Amino acid sequence: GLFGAIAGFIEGGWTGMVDGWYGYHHQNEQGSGYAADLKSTQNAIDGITNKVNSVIEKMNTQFTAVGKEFNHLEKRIENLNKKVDDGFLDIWTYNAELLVLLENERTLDYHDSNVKNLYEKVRSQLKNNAKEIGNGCFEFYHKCDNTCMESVKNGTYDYPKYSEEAKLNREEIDS
Amino acid sequence: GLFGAIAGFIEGGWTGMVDGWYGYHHQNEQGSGYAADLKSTQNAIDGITNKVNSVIEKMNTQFTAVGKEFNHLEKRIENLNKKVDDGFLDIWTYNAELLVLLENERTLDYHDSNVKNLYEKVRSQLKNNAKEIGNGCFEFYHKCDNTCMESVKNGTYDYPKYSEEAKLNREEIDS
Amino acid sequence: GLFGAIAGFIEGGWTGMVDGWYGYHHQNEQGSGYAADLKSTQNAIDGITNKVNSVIEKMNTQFTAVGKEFNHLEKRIENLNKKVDDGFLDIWTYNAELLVLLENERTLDYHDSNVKNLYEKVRSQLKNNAKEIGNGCFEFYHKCDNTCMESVKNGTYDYPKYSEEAKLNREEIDS
Amino acid sequence: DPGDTLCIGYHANNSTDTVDTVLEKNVTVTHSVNLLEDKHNGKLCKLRGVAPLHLGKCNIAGWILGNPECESLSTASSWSYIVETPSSDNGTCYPGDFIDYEELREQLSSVSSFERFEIFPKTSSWPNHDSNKGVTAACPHAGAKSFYKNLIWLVKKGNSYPKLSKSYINDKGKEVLVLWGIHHPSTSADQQSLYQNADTYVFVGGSRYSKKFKPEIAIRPKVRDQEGRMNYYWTLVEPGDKITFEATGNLVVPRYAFAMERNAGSGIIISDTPVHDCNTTCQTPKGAINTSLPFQNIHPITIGKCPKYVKSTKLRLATGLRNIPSIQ
Amino acid sequence: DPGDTLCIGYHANNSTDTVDTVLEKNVTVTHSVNLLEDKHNGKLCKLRGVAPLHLGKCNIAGWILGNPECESLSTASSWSYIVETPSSDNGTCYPGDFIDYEELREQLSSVSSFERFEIFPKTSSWPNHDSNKGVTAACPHAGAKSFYKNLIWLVKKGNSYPKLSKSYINDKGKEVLVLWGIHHPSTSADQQSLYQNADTYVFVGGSRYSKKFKPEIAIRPKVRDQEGRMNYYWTLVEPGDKITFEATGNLVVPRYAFAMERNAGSGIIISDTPVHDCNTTCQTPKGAINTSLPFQNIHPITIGKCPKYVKSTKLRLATGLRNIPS
Amino acid sequence: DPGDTLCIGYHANNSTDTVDTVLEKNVTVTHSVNLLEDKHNGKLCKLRGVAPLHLGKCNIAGWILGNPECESLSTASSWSYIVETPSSDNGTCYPGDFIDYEELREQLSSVSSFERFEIFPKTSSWPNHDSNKGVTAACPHAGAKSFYKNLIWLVKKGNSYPKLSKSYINDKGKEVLVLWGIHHPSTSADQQSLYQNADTYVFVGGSRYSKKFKPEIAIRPKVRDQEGRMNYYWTLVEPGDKITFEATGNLVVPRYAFAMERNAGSGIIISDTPVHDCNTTCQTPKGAINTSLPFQNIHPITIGKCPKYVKSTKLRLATGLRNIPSIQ
Ligand SMILES: *[C@@H]1O[C@H](CO)[C@@H](O[C@@H]2O[C@H](CO)[C@@H](O[C@@H]3O[C@H](CO)[C@@H](O)[C@H](O)[C@@H]3O)[C@H](O)[C@H]2NC(C)=O)[C@H](O)[C@H]1NC(C)=O
Ligand SMILES: *[C@@H]1O[C@H](CO)[C@@H](O[C@@H]2O[C@H](CO)[C@@H](O)[C@H](O)[C@H]2NC(C)=O)[C@H](O)[C@H]1NC(C)=O
Ligand SMILES: *[C@@H]1O[C@H](CO)[C@@H](O)[C@H](O)[C@H]1NC(C)=O
Ligand SMILES: *[C@@H]1O[C@H](CO)[C@@H](O)[C@H](O)[C@H]1NC(C)=O
Ligand SMILES: *[C@@H]1O[C@H](CO)[C@@H](O)[C@H](O)[C@H]1NC(C)=O
Ligand SMILES: *[C@@H]1O[C@H](CO)[C@@H](O)[C@H](O)[C@H]1NC(C)=O
Ligand SMILES: *[C@@H]1O[C@H](CO)[C@@H](O)[C@H](O)[C@H]1NC(C)=O
Ligand SMILES: *[C@@H]1O[C@H](CO)[C@@H](O)[C@H](O)[C@H]1NC(C)=O
Ligand SMILES: *[C@@H]1O[C@H](CO)[C@@H](O)[C@H](O)[C@H]1NC(C)=O
Repeated sequence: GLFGAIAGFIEGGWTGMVDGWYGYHHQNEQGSGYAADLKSTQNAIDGITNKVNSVIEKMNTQFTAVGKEFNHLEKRIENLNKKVDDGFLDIWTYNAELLVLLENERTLDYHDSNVKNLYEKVRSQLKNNAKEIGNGCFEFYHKCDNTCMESVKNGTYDYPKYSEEAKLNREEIDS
Repeated sequence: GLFGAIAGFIEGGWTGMVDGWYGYHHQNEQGSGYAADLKSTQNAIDGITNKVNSVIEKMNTQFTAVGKEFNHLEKRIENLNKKVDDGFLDIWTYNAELLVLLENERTLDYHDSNVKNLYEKVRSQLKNNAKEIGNGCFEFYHKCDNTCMESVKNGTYDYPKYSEEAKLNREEIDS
Repeated sequence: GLFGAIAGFIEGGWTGMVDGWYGYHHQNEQGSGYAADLKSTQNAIDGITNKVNSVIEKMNTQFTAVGKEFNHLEKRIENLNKKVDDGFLDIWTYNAELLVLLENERTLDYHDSNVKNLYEKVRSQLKNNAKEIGNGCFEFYHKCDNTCMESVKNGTYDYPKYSEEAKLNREEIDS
Repeated sequence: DPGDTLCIGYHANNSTDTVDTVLEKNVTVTHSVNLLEDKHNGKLCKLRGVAPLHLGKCNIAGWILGNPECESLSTASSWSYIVETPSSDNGTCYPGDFIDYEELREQLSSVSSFERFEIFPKTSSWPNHDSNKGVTAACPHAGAKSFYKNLIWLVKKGNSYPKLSKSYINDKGKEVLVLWGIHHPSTSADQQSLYQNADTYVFVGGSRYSKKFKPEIAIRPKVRDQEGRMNYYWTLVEPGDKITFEATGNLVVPRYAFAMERNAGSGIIISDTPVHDCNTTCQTPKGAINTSLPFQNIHPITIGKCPKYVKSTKLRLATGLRNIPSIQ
Repeated sequence: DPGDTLCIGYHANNSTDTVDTVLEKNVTVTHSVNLLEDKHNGKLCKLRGVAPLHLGKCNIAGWILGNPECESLSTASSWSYIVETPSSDNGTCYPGDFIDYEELREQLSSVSSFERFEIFPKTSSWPNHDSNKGVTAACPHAGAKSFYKNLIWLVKKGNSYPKLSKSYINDKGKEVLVLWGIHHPSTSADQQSLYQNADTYVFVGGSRYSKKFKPEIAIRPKVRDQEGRMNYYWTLVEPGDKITFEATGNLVVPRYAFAMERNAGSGIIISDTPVHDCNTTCQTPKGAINTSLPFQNIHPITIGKCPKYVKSTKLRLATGLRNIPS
Repeated sequence: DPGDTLCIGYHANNSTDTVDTVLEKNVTVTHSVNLLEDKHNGKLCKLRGVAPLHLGKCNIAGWILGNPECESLSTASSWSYIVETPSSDNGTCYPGDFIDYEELREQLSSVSSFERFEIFPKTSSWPNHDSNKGVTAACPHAGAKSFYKNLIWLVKKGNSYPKLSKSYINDKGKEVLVLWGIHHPSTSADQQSLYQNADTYVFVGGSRYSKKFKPEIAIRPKVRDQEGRMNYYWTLVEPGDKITFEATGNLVVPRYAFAMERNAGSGIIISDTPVHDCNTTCQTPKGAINTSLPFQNIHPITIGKCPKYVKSTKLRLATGLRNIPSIQ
């Protein structure tokens, strides 16, 4: 979309990830699997929940009876009554249709930004200890085990701990 | 404007490129020329065409004759007719003016994303085989002939083909 | 926010910086000090000021006597008057509340975009002459004095001038 | 090179829900909600927990005057709205004009208290006039000639119609609705056959009301086998106020009044939709609406706190991501 | 390194069109479209393909009554809206009050069927009453004293003004418009000079209509050399219904009635705009609007499916990119 | 590296201002503005610089007719809008029905010129009629039986009430407001006791106005010790136009007329809010509003160029950054 993450450099979604909106896919000697980042998914969930409630709860209407009765000699004010009702319908129809046409575009771009940020968070947490193979994936220059993987998902990746191992592996591969 | 591509790190636009909205300018020993990215250009054209139709084709108005005539003894309801007409005028004038302001800013930012993401496409495709010389341009560390230029555009750039050549070219000037 | 700069990779703001919205914090042998970017901040001032005036000054109202008086046998037109009054009230209240909700975050995303662009502006200048230590900060590989600091703030950093010095310190650090 | 991988991606499901944006249409999304309310229960429920006044065979004119067919309809002390049916032709059986009929219907659309009482008891109020022969063929009841229940057609007793002057004082403590009628016979021979005196006048007087009627005698086309006409009039009496009726003929004196307490201006629904025992907070002719959505397309003519009416057919607001389960 | 270069850029042209945004003003763009319709053809066109009714010199009151200057009643025709002019002054030549004039204008604004027929023929319905001397000096017809084309002023035939009772049943199968009038002279001598009896009454009654008219004799300031007044009335008769006229004097009996079928409530345009042969879906006093744009500023008083009226002078919407040559 | 630092950051301060977004609420921002005008000066001020007309204890009906408790105000020169009070009781002291009261108030709301002159002088216009005893106990003036200041109750001069016929032509060149009354006595004895004639009539006629009145005699309920009623009428006279009065009794002849020029339609404020020396362009019963904001929440009833009324209580529009001065 507007950020190029959803349907962008990450071409498709993960039907195998079911616990959240945005998340991770890892692979090591101990196996693989799909896991959703809890904080970012909940951030979108809370924001989108506020998005729906803002549109609905800002509508506050009072008791109103639209029905009006006029006789054969009150046609002029009868047509004025229709002009009021037709005018109100035209305004509300135009606003309601364009409101959804607008906030849906905002909603999709909101998810697009969230995916982009999550990639940037991991990218500016591993630095040169991993290689950007593309499609929103990282290949580790060192060996990232289950403890290492959970650190990345917890935002507590110890770069200097694995940097020396990545230093040797990178140099030998880049020979 | 919001992503910094248009009127940003690409300061000006090309008046020579008329076959689209976004595109490329190449130069090698064979020659130069402007070519528009028909893929990204068509996406913006379809979206903007829908954008104009969305605003226009949501105006669902009925038959209505605004003209009302009141006698000299009906001044009160005559004012009510003008209050309705003035109120409808104020509502539509305010909404129409602000709607134009909203979507004009959205349209410009939408174009900014397309230019930014097009640059991101090539930057993530060439990788280190080319040098980012700024102003939305790349300088190849190898002989990129006409066939090579077409590969980047119709994105099929064979990075491994020139990877070893660009590796030696990069180090030679590094002396 | 939406661009990940504010409350993102720059976790917090600077209380000390009081001469603008976005700026820098340098520190060298001579000393340190907060200093706001006088171009981006002024540009943001113009946009937000134009934003407030666009919402305020697009409203165009005329002289109008909202109140009406009706007798004991004019209840029907009296109720029509309230339907016009309440209907106009419901339309404006819904638009006003949602207009503030829509523009408030758009302003917040606008500030988020401006901060990130400023980081990209400096990053595109220093290139490999500086090391991105994160949290919105750069560490120079060479000696950057007060005159050198102003060149970056002026957008005229001379990369070729300090390239050789940064080249020596970069690879000496590697060993 | 050891090989371990970590990837970042977005969720996808089997949902085919589509939404529209300003730049794209029919965009498949993972999760979405509907902002448009298009569901109604098809029943006429009770606004504010108050059952409506269903008239059925009659309209408001017949119910308030007491047209024979408009017998026990609800009785009932209060209503949130009045419901007529599209075929309810049992109103004013004797032809005439109902004055300020639409205004009275709006005024009666919702009341808090409602009490019908014998303002002028038939057994004592009219000893000098004939209160029994005042029936007509235009107002049948089980075939026999009858008249409005709440009104009495006073005619000459013997061949004498003495000057009439009876008054009422509002001791109820609420506003009292008083309705009367003025008869306009076809021929002056019919005028003498009914009220003896050939030149009569009718006066109604309150602290706020003062108007005097003069019968207009002429032959009109036969409407319900009647060449005469009978206009109907109504007014409200403030508590503690006196209303005076003075006439020498052609006056349809009231027999029953209505001590009521009014509400804010409600509406009147003309629909065949059945009335069931359900509460609701919004009402439409097609049925009641029970929703918290901000928009609806069921019916523009709503009564109560209701979502704004829109021409929209589908307002699908996206909440999830762009569903991309496979890549071609 | 042969210095081969590939660059990414965007379009630019000679477009000088400027669009305002929430944050910036002007902002020259390459491609834009105007959402506001600000031009009109300056013509009054056929709305819904149906031509309007241009009374021209006359107004509605004169046209329906049949004032001598109001041409004729055309033929069995129809119209989509009524066109008057600011100079249209020929109306009720004899001073009086057209009762419910505003309401009748709205009802007559647009009809799909119309026909004028002589409900009461002049020389075969009023034998006992004079139907030739009922003219006045305030209603000239090419100089001579005359009266309305569709109305007859009945006076005593020498000295005989007996009771009148003439009825009509609506056999046309459509609604019939019946218009009459009541004459109120200045002095009772004028009352005797016209209707013999000084104490007359008029009764008009249909199935629904029931009202009895009494004349008022008093001296009023002269308007077009008339101290008396003549009010005009009208009503609609359902098909298969009888309307009764009963008067002993001071009645202006109808001559030509109108059988018609009414459209939905349309408007009346009062402007000097010429009428030409053209089709439109939106009509305004300034001219016609042939556009699909949702907004307009030509005129707030529109007729038909029309764009919303706004005070905006320009609502140009950005579609292309920011034009940044040089 | 010879460590040197350059960072990029954003402003923060001690602001506690909170704004709301569609995705977030209670967002503390550095700077913000309030788009909703929520305060007024609490005074009734002068729209377009022209001071309003305040009637105090009197209403428009009492002020336009000249009730004895009225006319103590500052007469009239010109005004932008009319002010009454929640207790403006003193109006038509004699019970009756003021014809087209509501329509007249709309016309009188704003005037450019307004001068009162004696259209029919008392001394030299009614020689055969007694313009001295036309007072009533229902309109006291400090305990003395008085009458409306601008109207004269003409009665018989002993035993003579001839056919009155007086006319006036609009020489002022402006619009002239003329008001007159018709008395409806209780008993027929009261008819001769005041006008010496049994069957009377009243006629008023201009170039456009023409209507005749027949008195309606009947006993109404006592209102301020009055069983009779007096309906008041009004009209406007075009410049250079004759207005003709012709009555044989039961006519309350005009005494004071008003030459005036009407502005565009204005409003009428009914509040206890005091009046001061301030201009304002927006006026509400609560007070005057001087703002350039597009929305307000003071009062739905406004006169003049005013912000649109909303039910909102807070429209805080964010203008600065998100305020994050301390990272926990
Ligand atoms: C100006 O307004 C006052 C009211 O604020 C008028 O005086 C009040 O008149 C009423 C009505 O006559 C009195 O109340 C009751 O009247 C009835 C008769 O309708 C009687 O039965 C009751 O005993 C009682 O009097 C009220 O007492 C009286 N006085 C006050 C101080 O309110 C006053 O007449 C008005 N003046 C003019 C010139 O219009
Ligand atoms: C109640 O309504 C019915 C019509 O729905 C009335 O009966 C009709 O009387 C008219 C008189 O013109 C006849 O044309 C119809 O054939 C009658 N329809 C019937 C009997 O079904 C009826 O009189 C009305 N009122 C009362 C009091 O009975
Ligand atoms: C995860 O990160 C938090 C701080 O965000 C830290 O307190 C915690 O120890 C980390 N590890 C685990 C296993 O929770
Ligand atoms: C162009 O791209 C398409 C789609 O990936 C590919 O099939 C084709 O071979 C490419 N051709 C060239 C000449 O790059
Ligand atoms: C600052 O930048 C401006 C604009 O590019 C340039 O003219 C000027 O020479 C620069 N000055 C310094 C001291 O960098
Ligand atoms: C998707 O599959 C689930 C079961 O996994 C089922 O409940 C749901 O109805 C399906 N929806 C669609 C749209 O296929
Ligand atoms: C409606 O609400 C009232 C509130 O008192 C309650 O007593 C009643 O049971 C409810 N009835 C229905 C049908 O919901
Ligand atoms: C742009 O140039 C073309 C070709 O000369 C011309 O037709 C067109 O009008 C120009 N547009 C402008 C000047 O806005
Ligand atoms: C209102 O403004 C006028 C000038 O338009 C001035 O003469 C007058 O004194 C002002 N009234 C105030 C400030 O109360």
